[PDB]
Amino acid sequence: DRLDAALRFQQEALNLRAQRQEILAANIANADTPGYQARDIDFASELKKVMVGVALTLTSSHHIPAQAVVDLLYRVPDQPSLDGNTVDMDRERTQFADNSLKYQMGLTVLGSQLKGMMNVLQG
Amino acid sequence: ALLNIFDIAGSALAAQSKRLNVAASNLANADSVTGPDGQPYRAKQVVFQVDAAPGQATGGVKVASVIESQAPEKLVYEPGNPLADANGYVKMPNVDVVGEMVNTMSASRSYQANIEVLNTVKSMMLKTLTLGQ
Amino acid sequence: ALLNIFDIAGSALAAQSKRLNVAASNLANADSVTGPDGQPYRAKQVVFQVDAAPGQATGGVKVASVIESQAPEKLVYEPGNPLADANGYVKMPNVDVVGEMVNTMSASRSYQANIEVLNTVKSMMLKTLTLGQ
Amino acid sequence: AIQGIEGVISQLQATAMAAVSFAGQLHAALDRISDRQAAARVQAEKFTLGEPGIALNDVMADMQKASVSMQMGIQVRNKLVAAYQEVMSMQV
Amino acid sequence: GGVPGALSNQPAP
Amino acid sequence: PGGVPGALSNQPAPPN
Amino acid sequence: GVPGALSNQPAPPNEAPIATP
Amino acid sequence: PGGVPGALSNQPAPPN
Amino acid sequence: GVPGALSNQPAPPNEAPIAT
Repeated sequence: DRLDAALRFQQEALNLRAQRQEILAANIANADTPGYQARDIDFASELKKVMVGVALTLTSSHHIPAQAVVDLLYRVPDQPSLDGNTVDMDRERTQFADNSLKYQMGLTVLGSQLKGMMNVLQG
Repeated sequence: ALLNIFDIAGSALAAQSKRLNVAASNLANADSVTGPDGQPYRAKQVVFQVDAAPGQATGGVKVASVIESQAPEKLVYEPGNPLADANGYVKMPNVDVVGEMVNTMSASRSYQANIEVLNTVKSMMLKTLTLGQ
Repeated sequence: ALLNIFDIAGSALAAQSKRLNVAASNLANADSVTGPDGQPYRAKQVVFQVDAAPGQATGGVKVASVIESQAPEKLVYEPGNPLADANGYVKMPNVDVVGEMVNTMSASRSYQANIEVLNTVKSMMLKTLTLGQ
Repeated sequence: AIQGIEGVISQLQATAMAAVSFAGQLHAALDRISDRQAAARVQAEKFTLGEPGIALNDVMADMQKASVSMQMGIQVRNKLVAAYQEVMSMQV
Repeated sequence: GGVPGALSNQPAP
Repeated sequence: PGGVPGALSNQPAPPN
Repeated sequence: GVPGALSNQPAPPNEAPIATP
Repeated sequence: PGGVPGALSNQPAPPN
Repeated sequence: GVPGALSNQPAPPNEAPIAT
């Protein structure tokens, strides 16, 4: 559908921001686990990958339709801890706040596009 | 990735955290006679550089490396110690106490100032996004 | 001519953002000692001018250039640090912390005021578009 | 076409001897509005991409301007349709 | 120009 | 002619 | 390289011995 | 398999 | 002039010297 193509980029950006938000909050929650590595995703490359499948064929009514079913990069440690935990509070707190801001911005842009498509139709 | 203000203030927070860590490690090892190898502890220093990504305009703070201080190591006459030299002077670290407390206080106040800057900017950030809607 | 308010307030927002960024960069490097070239960090400040071409009555605001702040470099007596002077006078930036914090607060407030101007102007443009209907 | 080029040379001869419209204006307005909207969208996608130099202020202001331009186009279309309906209602 | 805005993406790309 | 906004131009400047 | 970057490799374990091995 | 957090795992102890 | 009123002549440049 053409409607999907217009809203594909913002939807994928919003979903990627939510996933990275979950990853950052997991990094915050597991700050005290000894031996836990701080993981993160490269937002731009994954957004390229998602932006850049074959529903199985249903011959009749009984035939069952096809059933549907990111890469994590390690953060470079800054300070060496003794328990092997590489999670840094300041870095991930700033990243968490930034991801929240960008999620809000994506919501704003997507809502503006939908509202414009709506006022085009209203009449 | 980060917004420019976010990157600058977060780099400031990380740099102040590194300076505080160096000060705390020095204050812990103030009375250490030996390391893991048989050499005296040397007071560490952290050097702040400006991470001027553009040409001379702005930039946060980065830390190139943690250097080891070059000051006369304290000599204490203990000939019975296995680490005493021919003359018998064991080497104690050059960690000064007053300087490290002053460094801890200064690092804490810079950390809090950068935190306040981020907190102030944050409201404007969230209020920017209401311009479109 | 309500459309020109878009340009005026957008220029004002950009200029205040640049001023806030410069102030934050100065604040985050108050404790720096070295630059990328080895020179001490010099506190920098923006220059505000009326964004009016010759013959234009009143416009927004624009950042002409970024200039080094005029203040004596803060001398620190540390002739043990690898960076030093002939007499051990380490040069530290002349950042006045209170001034930078007040500048950040002022920039944020002016930014928010310009956002309000833009919001009410857009509301009026919509209402004008609903003139006869 | 070969005959099409013949016609072009014929019209050139016509110009030699001899020696924009409302639909065109509406098409120009639609193209301008669409180009503004596409520019704002592209800048927004570039900002979401993380590329340096793109400020959130400019993105938000350009989205605002694009929305205003879209609303202007909608109002012009509404009136134009109303006027056409009024003209077609005339009894001859 | 020479100074990037506070609300701009990290100049460092 | 504009000038530096805020702290620098609102603190008592040197005479010359 | 820079502290806070992204790499595809986990950091080596953080061992701190008390004596030289 | 993370271990004890905080004090116990942040003290220098010989490996066993 | 009454503050907040309108005048066609600009206000003079103000200065705050330290020593007269």
